[PDB]
Amino acid sequence: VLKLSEQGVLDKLKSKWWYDKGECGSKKTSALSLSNVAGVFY
Amino acid sequence: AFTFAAFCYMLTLVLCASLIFFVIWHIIAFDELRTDFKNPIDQGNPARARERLKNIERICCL
Repeated sequence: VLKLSEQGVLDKLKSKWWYDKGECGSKKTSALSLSNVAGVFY
Repeated sequence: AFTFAAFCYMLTLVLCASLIFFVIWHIIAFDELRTDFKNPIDQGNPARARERLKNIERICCL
C-alpha cells in the first residue's frame, strides 16, 4: 500500500474512477455584462 | 447568447435595407435614363431639349 501511494498509483486510480469516468466536466468579474442590458439594445 | 457580434449583425441588418433602397433607386433612375435614351433623342423643340437636359442633370446630381 505504501509503495503504491509513493508511486502515485492510488491517486491515478482515484482520478480515473472519479473524474475520467464522470458524466460532468473537469473544473469572476462583477462588471456589468451585456446580458444585463440586452433589452435596451433590442 | 447575446454578444458584441450579434449586435453588430443586427445593426448591419438594419442598415442593409438602406443599401437595398439606394440600389433600387439607382436602377429606377437608370431605367428612366434608358427610357429617355432608347426613346428618340430628337431635340428640335428648344423647350423639349431643355427639359430633357435638366432631367438628365437632375438625375445625375441625385
